Amino acid sequence: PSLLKKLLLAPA
Amino acid sequence: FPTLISLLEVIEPEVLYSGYDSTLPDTSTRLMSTLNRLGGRQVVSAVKWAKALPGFRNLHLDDQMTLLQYSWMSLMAFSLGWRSYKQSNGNMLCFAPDLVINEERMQLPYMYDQCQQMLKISSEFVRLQVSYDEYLCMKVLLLLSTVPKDGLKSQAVFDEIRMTYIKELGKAIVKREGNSSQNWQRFYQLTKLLDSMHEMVGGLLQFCFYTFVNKSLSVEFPEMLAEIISNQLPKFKAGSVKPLLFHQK
Ligand SMILES: C[C@]12CCC(=O)C=C1CC[C@@H]1[C@@H]2[C@@H](O)C[C@@]2(C)[C@H]1CC[C@]2(O)C(=O)CO
Repeated sequence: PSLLKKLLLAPA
Repeated sequence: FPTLISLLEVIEPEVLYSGYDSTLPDTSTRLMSTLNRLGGRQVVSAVKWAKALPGFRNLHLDDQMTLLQYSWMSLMAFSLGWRSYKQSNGNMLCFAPDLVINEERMQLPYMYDQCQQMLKISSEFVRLQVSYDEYLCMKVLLLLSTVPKDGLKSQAVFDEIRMTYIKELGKAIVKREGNSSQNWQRFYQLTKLLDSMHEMVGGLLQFCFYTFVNKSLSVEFPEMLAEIISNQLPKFKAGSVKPLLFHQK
């Protein structure tokens, strides 16, 4: 749940 | 028919402003903390760019994370070189439209050497008169130029993407020149530049590592950048990372 992983999986 | 180069142009993010706070003691510590806050936001922009980069999403998620964590400083310094080339012909460090640093202000403690190193990268854009399309293709290749010695989880996909953008660099060169006499010479020069980026950024990364670990320097880092460095730094210092070079070292 790192911030980078979250961003890679996020929609936009 | 749409082309890869036209897509690289359309997905390139707009330049960020710092929001700089000129109303304070221009200390070395505050400037470095300001630069790291800008850097963290630029890395967020670069992650969104990578998600839009044709082919990148085909990589295993773990490889996507590895490549971004390993190459972020190369991407940031290369783009800084480009802005400083276009906005000042390599004379000033153009971090953002509201944060332009001339080398008199680089006299601040711990600032002289790193600013000389950043200026050297910009000076290569000036020397070679790099075109925008050449820059965009080279920047993709930097995202794809530092890998674990033990390999990636989706190696075959990675090999294909990298070869695709090597070809695209060749196409950008052919477009830059309504002729033929210099195409190979130009490809040689630009791949020599790519190879040289590993060493040209190495001092910047080592300095960043030291300010990250040495908390008594009181330099602040934003959250996602701190997470990235905390993962990248042990791998680099342990010698588990290798650059992908075009030419004999
Ligand atoms: C990404 C960054 C900020 C945004 C930008 O346009 C270009 C760069 C590349 C050089 C980076 C810089 C900042 O982050 C501060 C850094 C890391 C510097 C290298 C050494 C540095 O000054 C420090 O290590 C300060 O802690």
